[PDB]
Amino acid sequence: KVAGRHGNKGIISKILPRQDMPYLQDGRPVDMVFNPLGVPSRMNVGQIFECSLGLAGSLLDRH
Amino acid sequence: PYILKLIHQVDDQRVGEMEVWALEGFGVAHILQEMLT
Amino acid sequence: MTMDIERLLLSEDNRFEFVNSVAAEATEYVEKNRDEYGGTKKAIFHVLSNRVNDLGFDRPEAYAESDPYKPGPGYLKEYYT
Amino acid sequence: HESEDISHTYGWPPLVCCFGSAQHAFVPSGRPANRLLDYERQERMKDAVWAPEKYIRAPGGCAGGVAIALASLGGKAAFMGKLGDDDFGQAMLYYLNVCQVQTRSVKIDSKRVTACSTMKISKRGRLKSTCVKPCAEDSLSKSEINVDVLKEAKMFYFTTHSLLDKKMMSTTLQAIKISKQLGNVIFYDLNLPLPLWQSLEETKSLIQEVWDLADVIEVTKQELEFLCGIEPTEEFDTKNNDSSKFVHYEPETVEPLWHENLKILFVTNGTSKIHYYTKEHNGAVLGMEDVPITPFTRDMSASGDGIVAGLIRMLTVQPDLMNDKGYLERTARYAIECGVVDQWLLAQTRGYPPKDDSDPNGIRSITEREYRTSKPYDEPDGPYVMKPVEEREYRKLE
Amino acid sequence: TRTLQWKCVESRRDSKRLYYGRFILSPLMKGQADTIGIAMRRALLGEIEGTCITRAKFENIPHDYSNIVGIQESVHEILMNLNEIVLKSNLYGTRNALICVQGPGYITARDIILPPSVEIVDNTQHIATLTEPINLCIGLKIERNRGYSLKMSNNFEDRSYPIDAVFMPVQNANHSIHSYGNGNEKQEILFIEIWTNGSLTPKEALHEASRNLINLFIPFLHVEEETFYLENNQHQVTLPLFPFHNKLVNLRQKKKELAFQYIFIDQLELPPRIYNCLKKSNIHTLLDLLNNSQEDLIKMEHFHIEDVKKLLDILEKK
Amino acid sequence: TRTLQWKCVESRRDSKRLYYGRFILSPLMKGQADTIGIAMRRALLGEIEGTCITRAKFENIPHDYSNIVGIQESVHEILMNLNEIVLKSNLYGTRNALICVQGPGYITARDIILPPSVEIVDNTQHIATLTEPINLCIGLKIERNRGYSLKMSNNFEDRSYPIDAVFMPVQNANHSIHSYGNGNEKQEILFIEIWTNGSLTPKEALHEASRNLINLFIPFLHVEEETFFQYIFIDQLELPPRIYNCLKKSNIHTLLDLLNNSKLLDILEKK
Amino acid sequence: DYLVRKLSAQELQDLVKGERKVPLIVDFYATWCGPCILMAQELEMLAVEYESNAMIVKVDTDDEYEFARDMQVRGLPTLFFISPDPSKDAIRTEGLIPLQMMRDIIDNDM
Amino acid sequence: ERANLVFHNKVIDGTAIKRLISRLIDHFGMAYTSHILDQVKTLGFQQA
Amino acid sequence: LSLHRCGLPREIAIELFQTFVIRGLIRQHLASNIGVAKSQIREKKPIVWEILQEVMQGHPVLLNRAPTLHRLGIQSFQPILVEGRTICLHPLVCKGFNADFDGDQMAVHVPLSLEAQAEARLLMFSHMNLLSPAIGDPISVPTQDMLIGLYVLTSGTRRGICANRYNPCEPFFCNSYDAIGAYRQKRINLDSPLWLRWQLDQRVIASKEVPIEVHYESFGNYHEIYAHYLIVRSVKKETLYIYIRTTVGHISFYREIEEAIQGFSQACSYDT
Ligand SMILES: [Ca+2]
Repeated sequence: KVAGRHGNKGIISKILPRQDMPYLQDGRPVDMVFNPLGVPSRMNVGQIFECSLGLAGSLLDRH
Repeated sequence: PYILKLIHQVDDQRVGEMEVWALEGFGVAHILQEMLT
Repeated sequence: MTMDIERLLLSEDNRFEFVNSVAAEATEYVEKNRDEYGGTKKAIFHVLSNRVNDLGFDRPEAYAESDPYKPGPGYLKEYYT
Repeated sequence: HESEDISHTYGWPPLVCCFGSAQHAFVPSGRPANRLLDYERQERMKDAVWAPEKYIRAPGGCAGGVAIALASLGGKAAFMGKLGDDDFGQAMLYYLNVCQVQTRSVKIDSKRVTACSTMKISKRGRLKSTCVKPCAEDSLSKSEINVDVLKEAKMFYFTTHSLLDKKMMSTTLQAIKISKQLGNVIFYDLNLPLPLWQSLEETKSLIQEVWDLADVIEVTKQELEFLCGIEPTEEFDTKNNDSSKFVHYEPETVEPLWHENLKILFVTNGTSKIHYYTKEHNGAVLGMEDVPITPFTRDMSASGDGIVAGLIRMLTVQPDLMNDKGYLERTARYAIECGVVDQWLLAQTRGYPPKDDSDPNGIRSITEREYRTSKPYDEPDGPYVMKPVEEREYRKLE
Repeated sequence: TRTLQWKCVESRRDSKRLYYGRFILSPLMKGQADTIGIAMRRALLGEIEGTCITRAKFENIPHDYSNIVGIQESVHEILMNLNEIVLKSNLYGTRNALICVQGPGYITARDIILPPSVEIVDNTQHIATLTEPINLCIGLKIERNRGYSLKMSNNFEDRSYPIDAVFMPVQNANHSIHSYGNGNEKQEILFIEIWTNGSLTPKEALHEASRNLINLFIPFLHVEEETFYLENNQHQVTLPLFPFHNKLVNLRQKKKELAFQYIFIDQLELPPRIYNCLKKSNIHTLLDLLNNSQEDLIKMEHFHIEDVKKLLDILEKK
Repeated sequence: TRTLQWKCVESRRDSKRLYYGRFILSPLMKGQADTIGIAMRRALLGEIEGTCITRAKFENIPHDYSNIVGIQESVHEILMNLNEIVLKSNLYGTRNALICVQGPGYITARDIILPPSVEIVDNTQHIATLTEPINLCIGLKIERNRGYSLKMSNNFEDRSYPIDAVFMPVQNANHSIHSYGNGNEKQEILFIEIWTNGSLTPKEALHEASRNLINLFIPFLHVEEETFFQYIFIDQLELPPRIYNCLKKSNIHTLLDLLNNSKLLDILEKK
Repeated sequence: DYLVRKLSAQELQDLVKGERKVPLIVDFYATWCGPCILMAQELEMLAVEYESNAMIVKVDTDDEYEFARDMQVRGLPTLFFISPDPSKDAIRTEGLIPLQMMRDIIDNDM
Repeated sequence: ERANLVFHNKVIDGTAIKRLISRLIDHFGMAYTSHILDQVKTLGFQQA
Repeated sequence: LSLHRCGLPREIAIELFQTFVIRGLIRQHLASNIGVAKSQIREKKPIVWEILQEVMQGHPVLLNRAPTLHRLGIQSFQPILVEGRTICLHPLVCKGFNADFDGDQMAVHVPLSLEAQAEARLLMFSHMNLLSPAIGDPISVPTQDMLIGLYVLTSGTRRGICANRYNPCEPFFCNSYDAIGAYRQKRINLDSPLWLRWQLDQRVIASKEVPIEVHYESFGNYHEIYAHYLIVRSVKKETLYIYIRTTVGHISFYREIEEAIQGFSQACSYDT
C-alpha cells in the first residue's frame, strides 16, 4: 500500500522495467503511474498542486 | 509528490450468513452443504 | 468449453438437472478409472467433451491441452499478470 | 538442339547460374588488407574482442558459396557444376538443395571422387605435381551443361578457379559463349587463386580470353593493383583510418583493363569500401568492417561471398539500370550490408576456438560468451583472494 | 563522404561518474528515426551489461547490521558504499577482489585490489572511515551481468553478505526527432543524448547498444531451426554439412539407402517445365512430391493432365 | 544449454492475397523479447518496401466526367479498384504500366501490362466491367516505397488522377511473450505473428524486417576516413560612465556577461 | 609425443624423396585462413587416432609460396596424402574435408 | 459468417455501452458476450 | 486475465490444493505415500509446482468477499498459477465484488466433491451470470478507464466551427483494413475524418434526414450527400455505392466487436 498525504491511497499491482514505463521529454521514466480518475470522484485537488510543485522544487533545489 | 509506504503488508476463515443466501440464490445445494460439512 | 456448456443447456429443460446429471456421470467415470482423472484430464471436463461429441461435433478429450513450446520438464509457464 | 519456348514459366526473380566448383570451406588466396576500423574501441576492447595480428582478407569462396549466399538473399540461384557420387558429393549436393539452391544443373559422377584428385609427385629434379585424375568438380564436360538452365538464367556467374584445369577452362568458355548467345549477362568474380599471384604475366594471359567476355567484373582492391601493376604503397596494420589505405583509383588507371563489352567493374576492399566504374560514372561507397570475427572466420571469405551475392541480387532485378549512378550507389551499399550480415552470421555459427589454461569430426568451439568469460582468479596464492591471518600483509592507509 | 552521417555533437564529464554525450544522426527518411529512437532507447536502458560488486565477505562480524570498533560507519553503511562504486570490465564471470588494509584513515575505491579484468572508474569514492589502527580485510565478488541483482537470499555461503548490485550503466537516455525540412522525401534528424555512470563513455554505450541490437535481430537471418540434419543432441554445429555426412557413412555401412525426405526433385531428371511448376508450388523434396495427389497437381497453373502421366513413369524408373 | 534459434510454427495461405505466419524465437533473456517484438513490429508495418499503383491516366478519354460510356464502374470506383491491386516488385524509382483492352468483358489485374520487375499477386482482381465495344487505355504509375514514407509530388495536374495508395505489404503484425521459469532460469519465448497481403510470404517479411532493422543500426558503427568570478561586477572596476551605461543597457552586469559577448580592454586587462 | 609438426619445403623434399614407412599427410595451411584452423583441429585428433601408424606434417603457404605453387596448391586448406609406397600416386584434397574421409583415404585407397 | 451488427457512428458512453451489452446478450447469448466484454475491456484499456 | 479466471499465488494455491497435490504425487508414483508427499511438498521440489499447475487446471475455486455485497459477492473462477504473493483478479469482476484497490482481502474456497465442482463450473461461473436478477440488466459493463477509452474512440471528428477556421462556403479507403493500417502508419489521426467504401447494406445509425444535397449529373448518375454518408445511385444502372464518413475510432470499435464474434465462432467451430 502506497499513499500520498491527500488521501490518495493505492495498492501496487504491477512493477515494470524502466525502459517501458512512460518517460518525460527529458528522457527520465516516471517512477509511479496513478489513475487520474481518482481525483474527480474523491475531490482531492491538493495532490495536483503538490505534484506540480514537487517537480519545480526538485529542479530548483528548493523545499 | 510525496508518497508514503503503509504498514498493512508488515502488520499482516469464516463464511458468513450472507454467503449462504448467495449460494442458495445460485441453487448450489452441494456447494452449500460442503461449507457446513 | 464455455460455448459448449451453454450449447448443452440449450437442449436442456432444467439447468439444475443438467448439473446433477453431469455430476452423476462424472462420478461414474472416476469409479471405473480411478487413475485417469487426476491431472491433465478432469472427470467433469471429460463428461462435457463426451456430451458435445455425442451431439456429433468434435472436441478434444476433456478439453485437455498441452504446451508444445514448453522448453524443459522443470520449466513451468510463468503467467504475465 | 533447342526446345519449346518455355519462357512463360520463368518466375521472378530471374535465375542466376553460379558456375564453378562446390568446395566446402575453401578460400582461393589471401592478401594483406586494410580494414576501416575504430581503433580507439579496439584498444579498450582488446581483452574481449579477438583481432588478428595481421589483417588478411580472402577475396571470397567457391562459386557454390555464392549460390548459397545468393539464395539466402531471396534470389533464385542455380549451381552448375559436377559432384561425385560418394559420401561427400551427396553431402554437398544435399547442402546446396537444403539451402534453396537449384541443383538440376549439377552432374553427379560415379567414376570421379569429390575433392580427392589424384596427384603424381615427381621427385627427380625439383618436386612438382601433375593431375593424373581431376577431382569430381573438375571433370565437367561440355556435354554435361544444362542448356535449359542457361536459357532460364538471366545472369551467368563464374570464378577464376574454373580456369585452372584445361578441361574445366574449355567447358567454362563453352558455357559463357552459350550464355552470351542466349543473352545472359556474364558476371566474373575474379577471386584469384593462390598460384596465380606469382608471375603476373601468365595470370593476364590465363584470363585475357575470358576477361573480354564478362559484362560485369568484380575484383578486390588487391587484385586490381595486381592486374594494373600498382605497387601497394600504403601501410598495413596501422592503428589509423588513413585515406591512403582506402584510395579510389581514378578511371584512367582502370582504363587499361577496360573493354567494349565491360559495363561495370566492381573494386571491393571488403565491406569497408566498394568502388564501381562504368563508361560514364565512377564512385565508391563506404561501409563498415568492425564485424565480429573469430579465428575460424578471420579470412573474411563470407564477406566476399556476401558482397558478390548482393551485387548479383541488385543487378539481376534491374538489368536496365546498370549504367545508372544512383542505382549503383544503392547496389554497392546493399552489397556491403549483405557482406556485413554474412560475416556476422558466420562468427555466431562457427564460434571461437577454445582457450588455453565428443565430436565425430574433431572440432572444439566456444561461443562468444564463453570466449569473453574471464578466469575467476580464485588462486589461494593469488593477491585477489583472502589469505590466512599469517600472510595478510595489511596495507597502511594514508 | 557518407550521405548518412552521425557525430557526437556534445560530450561532457559533469563528474567522475556522470558522463553526458549527445549524438546526431541525419538525414533519416520518415519513420526511421522513430524506429531507431525507441530501439536505441530500450537497448541503452536495459540491454547493456555492467560490472559491480555482488557480495562482500567480512571475517569477525556476526552480521551485516553490527558495529565494528574503529570504523565510523555501520556494516550496512559499508555495503551501501560498496554497492555505489562503479567498475568497468569487458569480460564475464565472477571475479574476486580484496580490500585488505589497515587504518586509521579513509578507505576509498582506490584501496580495492582488483583483478586485471576489471578496472576502477572513480578511485575517490568513499567506502569506510577507520579511526583506530585496526586491520580490515574484506573479500569481494565482482560480476558482469544484465539488469539488477536479484534481491533474494543467497547468503548460504561463508557469511558473504550479498550486495544488491544494479548492473545497468546508463543512468538515463533521451532522443529527439526533428524534421529536416527537405520537402522531397520527408527526411528527419535524430538526436540521442546518453547519460552513463562513467563505466563507459556515451559514445561507447551508443556503439554497444547498436551492436547488442544487431545481435538481437541477426538470429532471424540465421537458417531456420531444423533445416539441416543433426544428431538431435548437439543442436549447435559449427559446420552444418558434417552431421549429414556422418549420416551417409553410417547409412552406407548399414546399406539402408537414403530416405525420401532427403531426395530433392533436382536429382529427378524432370523436364524443365515440370521442375519449375513444382518449385513454384513450394514442392522441393521427393517426399513432398509423393504426399501430393494427381488432382493436387492438375490444379497448378502450368500443369496439364499429360504431364502427371510422364511424371509418374520417371518416378517408376527410380 | 540451447542457442538462440527461430522456427515457423504456423503457416496458412487461406487466400491469394492473405498469408499468415507465426514464428517463435527462443531462448531469450529477460526483457529482450519485448525489445525484439517492438522493433520488429515497427519494421514490419512501415519499413518494408511495398509496390502499388499511385497514379492513373485515362488516355484517349477527354470526357473528364464521373462516368464513361461502355464501363459500368464510375471513374472514382475504377481508381478504388486499382488501389486494391496487390503488386510485388523490386523496381527502383518509378515505372509505367498500361491497360489497353478490347470492348465488352471484364478488366482484371491479368490485363495490366507490367514493367519488367513487377508481378501481379492475384490476377483475378476486378478492375472494371466493359459493356459497349469500346477500347480503353489506362496509364498506370507503379511506385515502390515504404509504409512510413510520404510523397508530395503528384504529377501536378495533367488529367492524371492520383491514387492514395497505402504501401503496407504486411497487413498486420503482433508479438507475444511467453516466460518460463525453472526456479532460477528465467528464459523468454518470443512469438511473432505476421499477416501479409501475398506480395511477400510471412517468412520473407520476417527476413526483410530483420535486415531493414540491421541496416538502420549499421550507421552507428560507421567510421570515417582520416586525412593527414560571478561575484564580481562591472561596478567595482573603475570604468568610464559612457562605457558603463552601454554595458548596463545590454544587461552586462558581471564580467562573465562581458566575455560572453564578442580603450575598454586596456583598462580592464590590468584588473 | 606425436602431433602435427611444422616443416618447411626442404623439410618435405627429403621426406618424399627419401623413405616413407607410414603415410605422410601434408597440411598446406596459413595462419590467416579461417577454415585451416578448423582443419588443424581435425588433424590434431586424426594424429592421435592414427598415432605412429601415420605422419602429419603442416606446411605454411605464406612462407613456402613458391613451393605450394609447384605443388599446384590452388587454395586453402589443402591436404596432400602421400603413400608410403612410391609406386602409388598421391591424393590432394581441397576444402575442409571431414574426418571420416581422411580415415578411409589413408587406411585404404593409398 | 458476417455478423449483422449495427455500425455505431455517433458516440458510445456508459448508457450506450450498457444497451449494447443488453442487446448482445439477448441476441448472441452470454458465452459470446463474455468474450466480447474481454475484447471491449482490452480495447477500452488500450485506448485509454 | 479473462473474465472467468483468477490468479493465485504459489503459497496460497499449495495450501488450498494440499490434498490434490499429494494425490498427484502418489498417482504418478513420485511419492510412495502421504508422508513422503507432505515432506516433499515442504522440500518444495520443482516437480511439486508442476503437479500443482496441472492439478488446478480445470478445478474451479470460489472467491468470496468477507463484507459481502451482492449475489456476486461469492463467485467461481478458474484459477491459474501466477507469480508473486497476491491474488490477481479481473477488473470487471472487481466491480461485482466492489473490490476497491485501496485494500481488500478475499476468502477463497476449493470445492472438493465432484458434485460441488460440477455446479461451481456450471452455475457460478461469471460467463453464465451477466444479468442482475433485480431487473435483468448487465453487471459486467465496462467502467472507469475502460469506459473512458471507448468514449475517446467514438468521440468522432470535430464538427463545424471546431474543425475549420473559416466557412467553407479527405482520404477514401477501400476497406476498413486500409483505414486501420493507415492509422498505424501515422498517416491519419484517430479523430481525423475519412471516407470508408461501404460494401454491406446501410447500417450506420444516423438521424433520419433527407440528403443535405443531391448532385444529379445529366448522364443519370446522382450522388446523395447525407449528414454522415455519401450514396452514389444511377438511373441507367443500380450500382448503389455507399461511402461512410467516419473515423478510425468508430472503425476500430466496430471491427473489435465483429472480430470478437468471428473469433468466437471460429474457435467454437460446430460446422466441422
Ligand atoms: Ca571477389
